[PDB]
Amino acid sequence: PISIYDKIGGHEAIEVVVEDFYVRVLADDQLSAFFSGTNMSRLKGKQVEFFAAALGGPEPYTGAPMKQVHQGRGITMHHFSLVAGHLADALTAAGVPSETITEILGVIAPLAVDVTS
Amino acid sequence: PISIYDKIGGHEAIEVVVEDFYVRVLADDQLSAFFSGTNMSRLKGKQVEFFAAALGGPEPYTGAPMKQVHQGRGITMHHFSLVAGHLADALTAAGVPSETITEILGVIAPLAVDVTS
Ligand code: HEM
Ligand code: HEM
Repeated sequence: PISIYDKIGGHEAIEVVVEDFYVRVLADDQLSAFFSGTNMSRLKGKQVEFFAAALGGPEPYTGAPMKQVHQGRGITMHHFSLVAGHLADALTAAGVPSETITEILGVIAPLAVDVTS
Repeated sequence: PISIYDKIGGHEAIEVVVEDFYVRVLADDQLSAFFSGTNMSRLKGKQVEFFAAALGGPEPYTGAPMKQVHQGRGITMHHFSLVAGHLADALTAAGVPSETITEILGVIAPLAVDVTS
């Protein structure tokens, strides 16, 4: 078929989504402190890689596995819900059709919690 | 098309998956304490409803929204990963083809964290 990545506009679309996503995440006073020690330019690059790779683009994901990145930080299920919500909101802002937003959340969310099955 | 629910065997298949899922969840010493105060027979019924409804079956979900059920329990992102993993494992045990397991996790996981977009 066509990849989800291609369907939404390829690399540029991923960049747009990720930038808007991080605005929403870092604006959230329940989340922002988690990123106090983070190399943010590197993180955003890695997130573009993760999204692009997961949605079927040619970009390699060169980052770490999700469990090993996220563990030991005190991130709650509530925090995950907030993040997932900000992602859905960024895809909406970007103009992604709603059924494709659902598809993307369905690809990304399980991967974010180390399910690949 | 056909619903995911129909594709996997309808109501009976949901019942099989849910029973095996709860064996895995309650066997997990990191999760089992969360259910100490729970009406378990009612919960399993509600989970069958949730899965069946979410996968396109005729069964109404009569339970509560995910945020309102799960909040204030100290459930972590790690706990969610464990649960999602047990779900994938139950679908594998049940013999669901792997691409359909991926589809199901993609439907269920975002709903579990109150994303509908
Ligand atoms: C859909 C959900 C999520 C996805 C896809 C995701 C993905 C990623 C990726 C790709 C990285 C970069 C990994 C690397 O550098 O190798 C990362 C880092 C990070 N994530 Fe997430 N993540 C998610 C949810 C969360 C949540 C809920 C939190 C809670 C605040 C969070 C906090 C972090 C932090 C703090 C880092 C950076 C660690 C550091 O370099 O200092 N993430 N995530
Ligand atoms: C895919 C992930 C999940 C789904 C789809 C899910 C779904 C549900 C549903 C449908 C109920 C019943 C709601 C009602 O009675 O109205 C429920 C209750 C519950 N869930 Fe989850 N859940 C998920 C993840 C988790 C996780 C990660 C925990 C951590 C232990 C958890 C703990 C509970 C508990 C303790 C209850 C019962 C509250 C009670 O009646 O005493 N769930 N969940």
